[PDB]
Amino acid sequence: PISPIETVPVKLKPGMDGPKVKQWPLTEEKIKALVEICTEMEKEGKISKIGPENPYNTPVFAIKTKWRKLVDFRELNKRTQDFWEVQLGIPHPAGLKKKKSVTVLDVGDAYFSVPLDEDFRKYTAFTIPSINNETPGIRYQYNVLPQGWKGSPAIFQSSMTKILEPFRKQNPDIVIYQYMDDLYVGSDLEIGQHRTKIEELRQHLLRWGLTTPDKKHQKEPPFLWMGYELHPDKWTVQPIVLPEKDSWTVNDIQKLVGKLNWASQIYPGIKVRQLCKLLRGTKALTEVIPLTEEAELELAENREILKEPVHGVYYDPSKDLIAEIQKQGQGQWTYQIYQEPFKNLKTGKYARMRGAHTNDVKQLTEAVQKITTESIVIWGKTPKFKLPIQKETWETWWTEYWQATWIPEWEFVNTPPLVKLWYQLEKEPIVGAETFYVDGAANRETKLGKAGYVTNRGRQKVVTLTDTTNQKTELQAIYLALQDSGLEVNIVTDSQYALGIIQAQPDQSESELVNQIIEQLIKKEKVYLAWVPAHKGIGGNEQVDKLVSAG
Amino acid sequence: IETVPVKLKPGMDGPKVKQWPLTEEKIKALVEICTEMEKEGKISKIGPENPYNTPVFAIKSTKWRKLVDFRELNKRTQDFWEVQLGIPHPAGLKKKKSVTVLDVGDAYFSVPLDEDFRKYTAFTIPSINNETPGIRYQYNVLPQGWKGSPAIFQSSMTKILEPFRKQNPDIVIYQYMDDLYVGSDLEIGQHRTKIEELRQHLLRWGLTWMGYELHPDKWTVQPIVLPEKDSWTVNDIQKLVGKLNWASQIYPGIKVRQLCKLLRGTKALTEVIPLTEEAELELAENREILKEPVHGVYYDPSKDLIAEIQKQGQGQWTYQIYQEPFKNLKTGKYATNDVKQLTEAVQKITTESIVIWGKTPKFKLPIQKETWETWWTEYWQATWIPEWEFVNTPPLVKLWYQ
Ligand SMILES: N#Cc1cc(Cl)cc(Oc2c(Br)ccc(Cc3n[nH]c4nnccc34)c2F)c1
Repeated sequence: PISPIETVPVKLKPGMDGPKVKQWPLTEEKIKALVEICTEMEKEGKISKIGPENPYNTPVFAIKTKWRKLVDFRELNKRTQDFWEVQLGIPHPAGLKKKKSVTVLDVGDAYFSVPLDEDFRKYTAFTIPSINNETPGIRYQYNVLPQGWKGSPAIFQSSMTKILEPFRKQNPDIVIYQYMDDLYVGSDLEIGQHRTKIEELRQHLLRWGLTTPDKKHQKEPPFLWMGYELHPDKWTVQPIVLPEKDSWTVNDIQKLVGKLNWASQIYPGIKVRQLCKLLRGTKALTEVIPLTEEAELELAENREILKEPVHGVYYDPSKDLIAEIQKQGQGQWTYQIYQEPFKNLKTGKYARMRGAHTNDVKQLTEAVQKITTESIVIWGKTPKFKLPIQKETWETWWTEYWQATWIPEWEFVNTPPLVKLWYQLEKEPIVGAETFYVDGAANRETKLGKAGYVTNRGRQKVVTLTDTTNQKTELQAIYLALQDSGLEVNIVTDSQYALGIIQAQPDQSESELVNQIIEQLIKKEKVYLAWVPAHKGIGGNEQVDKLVSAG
Repeated sequence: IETVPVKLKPGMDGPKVKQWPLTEEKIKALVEICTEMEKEGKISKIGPENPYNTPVFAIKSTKWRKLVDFRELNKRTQDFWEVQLGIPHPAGLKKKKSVTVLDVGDAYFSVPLDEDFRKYTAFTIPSINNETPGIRYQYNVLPQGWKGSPAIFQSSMTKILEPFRKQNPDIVIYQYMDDLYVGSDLEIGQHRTKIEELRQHLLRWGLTWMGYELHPDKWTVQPIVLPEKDSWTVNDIQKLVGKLNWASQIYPGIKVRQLCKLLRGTKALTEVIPLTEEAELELAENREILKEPVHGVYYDPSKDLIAEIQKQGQGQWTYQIYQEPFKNLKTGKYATNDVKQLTEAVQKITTESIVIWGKTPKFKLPIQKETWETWWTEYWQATWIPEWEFVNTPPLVKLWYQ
């Protein structure tokens, strides 16, 4: 059928005329196949023969023992208006409410069962050429949504929405998920009440030009859908096999990481860090990469996690979501969401770096934010968090940090490793502590550098660096002062950059230097750090600047 | 009442902005509201042949309210509402004893929108777990939050306020977006009596972090403040020289020569050090300068205002407004969680900016983008939304503003 639903009015882009692309002469077999395909479509209303006046054209091709007609709408697609996006996202199984009964209906010949705007049809002209293009071709235009045309997915979707609208109003507690050509229908009715409700949906649909499978042809649970398996009271990902290989190519590791990432939605504790490090990053597709011992270790832990099947549960909207997070080594976080303790709706991981330098409190906060968003998307509400950080540690951090930082309702859970701050900077100068005035200067052309200090105890020192930056020497200067220092020390720098880094209490860095500084800061008992304006002739700063600039 | 033709520039296309995820209770609030508006003819369902989108939110009392974020449409339509139909901003409003803000956005819903412009007002109510495609609508009438609405309605607003202005020639009334700003020098009881009077006028045409009234004649600069100390350590003078070095960039006449002389060469930070007569004069003459506004900085109407905010701890926030960096037009401060406090400060600073300049600043916000974007509508009460971006506060600038 072709739906009686009214059409969507459709334009070309403001300054553009329709396509006039020249039909290449075609093999005899292809011409014959097309004539046969088009004759049958013509008799169903899909296409219509058109006059000679129509100036537009789009190339047709035929490929194979059935022949298929391919229309190349590349040019028309460039010329047709933009449409609104089909979807903001895709359903997640963890967001599904368990139903007593659920049916899958796929619409048959979806696009060809929906009419095209009459004012737009002319732009869809194509020509079956005559043998050796000696005589005028047979000319057609579409009356329905063509396959491969930019507007077809959106216009179809909105046709189904309109059509479904009345049926939803009369049956407000039947769940209908729309996804491409598919309709997924769920109720809490007894088998027979549902079967009957489905029949009147099917009939309502058939009245609007849309055919659907019979009860004899309908799929049975479990549904294999979009890489998931959807059972009556659980869901999981479709089976994952991790290849065993002597030699791993770049291609093989990428596919592995993709699979692991997919599995991470329900299998807890999946890790991918050491395998991703192998992919940085110059290497050919079929080039073999030897597995480091760390990648090997990580692969083996993943295999244990995947050895036995794990399932997820469905959503019950009359209970809170609870989200728990664990630190799984450095940079890596893992989480689980459940409503009843340890029946997970879903699982996931977070293992990112916002910035070159960070700490665990900042990473945990970021992980909470990611999870919070994900939850709003899947369930329309925020979970309650259970976090491996003491309330006191968190209070101490957020009250003193310069960013606004907030996390919604949470409780401490003693699941080590616990998140903590590994050092703390003094709020005041330390009495009876040596003050180091530090400085760094690097020549812009030679990229040579000098890092040093002068102190109130009379000490002095300067070291020499090669291919540094001014940034690097200011850090190098601070590391010197920490190295040559007692357990208590005051440090005066004129680098805002270094002060910024250290004040945020990093415990992790992309920088080797910064990680060396962090080692030292942890060992110290007290550190006070102060900043002064450079070149303003401030005692101490003036002096280190001297020995440091010499070069 | 027939429509004013609206235009974009020849070569700007309408907004195509993503809808942020919404919670179930707000989604439900929005479909109650939008079901009503459609019944009333204010909006209509649209089809996929409209490629535009503007984000929508639900805000608050206990009454839910629709807030459409027309920030992109406003930018893309600035020639219309600013140069073609601009509402002149009065310089006297900031001089008044009391300014009251009244919501008048209900006025627009009675005035039909140019049918060729309607498509650019498209918005989407999203669905939980992407169950349904979710509900697309466009406006048939002047929408709230679009700056073209007051622009178009000012002719009718002028009729409405005409007797009241005539009868009260020393009260200033300014329309910014969906609100009227009403200033007088009257005593506060008489002021509130005149507000009630104005409400009655508006009522005959179908109508209606801050406090009850604003009090802008009492608005001040937060002076960069130098401590007075019993005793000065080296650290202390360093901190002082830092503050003064940075203030010397803003204020003509700042000096530090004398104070730097104190810091000889490689002392302990804790070491107390005597305060000289020249150092003390310089210090005292700096204080006088910092009491006054910045000499040389003026509002340029052809430039964007920017606002910077620092988290100062203990529920305290500081802020600066300027057009050229660190050339402050205004500075101030605001005082249960960080995001809530921050949103309150943004709304306070925006309101001040509307009253003083007739425009909003672009904010530099010391917060993670995703956190702000998750949480802000949870506390937002205004009917406009300023432009913002997300920033790391330099740790020193916080120090210099207290
Ligand atoms: N294929 C498929 C498919 C995909 C989706 Cl996203 C949903 C779907 O239908 C369901 C609906 Br509608 C609503 C709930 C569930 C989960 C479920 N509840 N009871 C079931 N019995 N059998 C299978 C799945 C379910 C569904 F699978 C089927």
